Amino acid sequence: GTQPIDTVGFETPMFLAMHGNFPERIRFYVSTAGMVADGFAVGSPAYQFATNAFAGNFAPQRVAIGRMSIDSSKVDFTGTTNTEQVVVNITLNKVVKAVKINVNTPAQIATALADAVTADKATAVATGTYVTVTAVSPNVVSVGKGAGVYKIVNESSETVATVLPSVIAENHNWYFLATEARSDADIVAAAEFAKANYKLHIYNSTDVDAYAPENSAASVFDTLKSLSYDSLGTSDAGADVDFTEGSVIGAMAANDPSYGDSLHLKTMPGMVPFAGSDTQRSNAWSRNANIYRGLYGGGSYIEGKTSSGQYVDVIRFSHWVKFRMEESVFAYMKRRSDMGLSMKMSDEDLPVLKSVLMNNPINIGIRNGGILTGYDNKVSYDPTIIIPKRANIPTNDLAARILRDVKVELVYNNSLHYVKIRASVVLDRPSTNAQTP
Amino acid sequence: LTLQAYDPAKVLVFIGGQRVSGFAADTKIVITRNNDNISVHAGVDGEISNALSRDNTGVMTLSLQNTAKWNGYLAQWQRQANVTGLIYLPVQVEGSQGLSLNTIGWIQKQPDLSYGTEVGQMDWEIGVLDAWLSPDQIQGI
Amino acid sequence: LTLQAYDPAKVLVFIGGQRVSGFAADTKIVITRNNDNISVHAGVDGEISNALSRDNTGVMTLSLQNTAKWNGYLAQWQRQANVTGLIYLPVQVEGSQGLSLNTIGWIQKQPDLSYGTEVGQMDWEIGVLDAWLSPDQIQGI
Amino acid sequence: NQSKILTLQAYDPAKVLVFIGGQRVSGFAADTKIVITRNNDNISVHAGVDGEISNALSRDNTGVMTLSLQNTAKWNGYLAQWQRQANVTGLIYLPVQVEGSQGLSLNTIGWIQKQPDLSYGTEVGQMDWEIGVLDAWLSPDQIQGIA
Amino acid sequence: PLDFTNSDVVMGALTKAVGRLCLDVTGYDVVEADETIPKPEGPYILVDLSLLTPLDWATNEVVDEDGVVHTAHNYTASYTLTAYRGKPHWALSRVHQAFGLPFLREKYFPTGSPYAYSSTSNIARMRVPLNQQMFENRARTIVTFNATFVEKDLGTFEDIEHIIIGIDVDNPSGPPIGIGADYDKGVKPGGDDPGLPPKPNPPIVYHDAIAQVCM
Amino acid sequence: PLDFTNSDVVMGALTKAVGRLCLDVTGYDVVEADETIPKPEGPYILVDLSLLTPLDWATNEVVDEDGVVHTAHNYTASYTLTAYRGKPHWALSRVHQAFGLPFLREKYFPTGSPYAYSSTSNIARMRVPLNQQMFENRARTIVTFNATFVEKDLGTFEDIEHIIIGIDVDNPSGPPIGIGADYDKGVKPGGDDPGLPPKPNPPIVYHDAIAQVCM
Repeated sequence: GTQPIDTVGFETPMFLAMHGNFPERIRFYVSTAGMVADGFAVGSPAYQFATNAFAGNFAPQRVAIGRMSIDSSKVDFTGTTNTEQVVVNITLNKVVKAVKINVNTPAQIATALADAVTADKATAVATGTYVTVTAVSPNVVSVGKGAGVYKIVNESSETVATVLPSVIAENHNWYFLATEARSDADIVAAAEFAKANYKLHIYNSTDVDAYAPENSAASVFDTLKSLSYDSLGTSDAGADVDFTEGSVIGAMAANDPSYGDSLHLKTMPGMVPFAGSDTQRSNAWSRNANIYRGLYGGGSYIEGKTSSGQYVDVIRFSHWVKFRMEESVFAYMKRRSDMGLSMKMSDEDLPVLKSVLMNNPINIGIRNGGILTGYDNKVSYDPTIIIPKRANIPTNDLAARILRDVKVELVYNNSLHYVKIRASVVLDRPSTNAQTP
Repeated sequence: LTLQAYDPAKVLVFIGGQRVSGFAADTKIVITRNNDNISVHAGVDGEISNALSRDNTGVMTLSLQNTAKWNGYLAQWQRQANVTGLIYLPVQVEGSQGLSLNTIGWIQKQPDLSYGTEVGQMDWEIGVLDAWLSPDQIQGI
Repeated sequence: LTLQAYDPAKVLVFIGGQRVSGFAADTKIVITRNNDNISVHAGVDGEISNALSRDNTGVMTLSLQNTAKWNGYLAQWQRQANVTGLIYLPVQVEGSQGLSLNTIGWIQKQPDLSYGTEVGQMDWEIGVLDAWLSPDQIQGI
Repeated sequence: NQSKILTLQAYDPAKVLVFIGGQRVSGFAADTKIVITRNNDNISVHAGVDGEISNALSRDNTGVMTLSLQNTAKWNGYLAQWQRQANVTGLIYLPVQVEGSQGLSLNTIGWIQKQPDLSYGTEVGQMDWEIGVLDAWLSPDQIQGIA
Repeated sequence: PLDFTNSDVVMGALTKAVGRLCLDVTGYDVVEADETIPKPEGPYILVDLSLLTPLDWATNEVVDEDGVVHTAHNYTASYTLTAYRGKPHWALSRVHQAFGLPFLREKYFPTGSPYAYSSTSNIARMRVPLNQQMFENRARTIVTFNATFVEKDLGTFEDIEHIIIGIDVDNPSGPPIGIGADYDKGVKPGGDDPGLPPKPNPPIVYHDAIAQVCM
Repeated sequence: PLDFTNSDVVMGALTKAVGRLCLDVTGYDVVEADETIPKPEGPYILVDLSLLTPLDWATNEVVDEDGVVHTAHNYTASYTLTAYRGKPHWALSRVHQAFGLPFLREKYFPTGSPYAYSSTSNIARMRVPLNQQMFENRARTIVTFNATFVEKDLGTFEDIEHIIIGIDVDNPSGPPIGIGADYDKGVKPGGDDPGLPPKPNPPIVYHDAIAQVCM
């Protein structure tokens, strides 16, 4: 029973964070200041994602944040090295704090972090490589990144495959999908929900099996490849601490698919250039794990392919056409019914759908260049609309008051990615038919 | 297999989304183009070269009885556009058996209104921004 | 709910405040504009741009029997204005079912007067300073 | 073709505003309202015997602006007074501005360069006032999307 | 509930309208052709609906509340008048001029009525022998009226409650992508989402400076 | 196997289409001119196919699978309607307006049908004496319809299986060179020669450089 989104929703991205800062299941913001007011700690996951999303060239106007019941955080130094003042930002019930640990080994740093016991409500529990922070029933705690080399991890009693059906029921006016959980089960559940609700799933992973040799691997990229979904995946080193899905979305949220524009070379502020070697790049390209290569002193995305090998822009264009046609038909049918002139099921009224559909969804694409037109061979690329006649409508469909088998056809006008040249240098230059072929 | 007979009552005109009604007797509409398809340049010795026409506007006449309710709508649309600057509306035509048409267009000139002893007629001039006829409705093309 | 029938006798013309009377048979009046609504400039490659018309004058013909008492009034008004320089008078038209009109205007040219064996006709040319028709009297617009 | 409509809103000539000295001009002629021209081309080319080419940048950017008004217009009076004002007192300059409804604008200072030819006949005449503009760089500011 | 006046009502009332105006102007007595009676005494007029002409294409369509359609057509009805004694030619002429008198028309042809007067034909005076002894004076004319007839349809078609559209986007990177679109009567595309926040109207406050600049 | 509906079917079905619409609108009873019966009781309508006009040159040709040809011609059939009692002029008028009602037409004149309505003539009301006692009310009108008639040929010509062409090339170096050319139904000019090798599509591979130049 998927209800349709509208134009504003087509740009709104949703991030499924863990927190308890508001009672609702979802809220919308137009800047990080509102989230700060709601008690999100600077450097917290949702804050980072919102900053990245607003920091893009094609940034969206509003960002939606979901809620998943939080249980307890973690400040993990395991496997890290630190020779700098470690700092952690903590917000407690609208009270904002800062924590400082000087300089030494990660275990010593973690133990010394237990000093976060003053002016508190909340509790801190060191464990030799990480500190587990747990709040108390009435207290609310937000823990955010600072200057230290550490990653913040959250845990919850819920699961995505059960939280999402609540968020969508609460509100459905959003298109992109993202999550904080990074387990394979959570990622696959998100992909399966998104593919069923016609939403684009995005995710960043740091697993080295993306680099692993093509001969064999068992990474989430490979699982999605096998299942043949459309989730857009990318491999980044800093994903687990920066949630760069926001940066990815910020480079594609605002440009409409009517231009047929792709994602091949767009700069994404906040991302960190890929570091592996050319063999690793070749390996990754096989799994459809897009990378952010740094070239000629700048950063550039690479080829934006989905899990099943298809390009992202074709999928997005098809979805845009779907939503635009839905909206246009609803608008026209509602205007017709505002007057006492409702559209009847007769041959004197049915054809008008041709112009109604030509106007809003299709003609804009033909104008802007996303739809190919012209002549091929013995075929033409012009979009076509076919509508049935009253004689062909089944009596059961007449009784149910439903119209079926309205068909449309188009051609997509893809963009260019690669170029090859055959230059030649010579010290000099060397049949004369001169007859028209 | 029964071949169609030309049904004058199934010739439809949709302007802006609605269907026009209230035509005068005889010709309901007339469609005419403005320019020739190809321009031929002929040399002194007989060499011939052709140029393709890139101006495809047309004109469609619309005969309505002066008591038709659709005169008011066109009069309102005409004056509205002269102020706002938005002049285009979708135009679509159908044929019982004939050549259809589906483009955008605008009201070009105000017809001539005359009053007498019998219900008269008004002939509107609707400009159409493309004038290519289509074989959609031909039974067998 | 009874729909109107076109009543030729309720087509009214008010010039200067009074009502005209004494028309000749057939067409009592005719209203025609002078210029096209929009001017279209078409480029070499097919780009199209439009311009809005800012000259909206029209012309209204008025058929009167040469024995009508209203010929004298128009003849007097015409000569008076040629001397004083005051040429404008209000003009208003109504339709039993049709498009009205309400502007100012002036007598443009002197008609042609001919004498014979039967009561003739004179067709005055009244310029109207705006020619937008109105749906006021349409029953349902 | 409808995919190449160069103007989605009809070009209404009445949107073109002209302000001289801070008052809006009115009472224009039949066909053309204004014309803006330069006097000197942008750069000078000095080509040598063997093909050496070098270019220079101009520093005279003055232009001329023509303003067509019906000879029965009231604004003829304001310009006629202004001429004598400047001839005696020596204050010639006056701000000038133009609004490019769907084109190029202009905003500079100018002065009355010459007075037109006044003619009386059987039809209402016309006047072509020349408002020399000190600097004549057209501005695209009215156009959106200029990156 | 959206009722009207069909053709039968208009057509029958037009005769009586002509009948009353003839009686009220000429002072003669009136009779129709519908049923025959022994010839009255004194001058009198005979009314007949000789002919009726249709106009091909309907001028208006009125849709009932439930969807039924009422169509309106223009017509022209011609009545043949005959005056049988006295000065018949004088009698008919006064009927003609009656249509030019404003107050008299308003009684029987009020503004908005479904019929109107159009024109008149030549009035011919005739002498007819009777019993081979006497010549009787008579006259004849044809008066043409305008009219408008309305009729009601016999049903309606079903409404469009649900629309299903199939879409196929041909592309070169793979096989065509199939995707569908749907519409439902009460399902808004955006649900009831509040949308973006509006730009607030600032409250009305006092200002000291006519024009203030602050950096 | 490629069958159709010849003229006889269309012509006979057009009468019944008119008959049902007259019955379903006016409420009167209907009768044709084909066979005579004692005059019915109550108001009724009489239908007659007075005239039929052809259009000279065929508009379409449909070729059977085996080559037989079916030709289609446009026509125009005129029907004379007469209503005999009650208010006949009212009855005929409602028939005229019926063709403007959408739902009512669809029952009997569905889209794609081989006949359609064109126009109507003036409706004349008449009074006819009977037995020298009474005047009977009547009316008359002519309704013009469009139609299309299809007929099937009586055979076909033989196909062209073999073509022989003689060629003579006059030249100055000697006598004209005679040479022949031939065609056969299944003999391709080139047999089944594969032709030149095609230009291969390179396989899809990974590229490190966006734009690479190699000498």
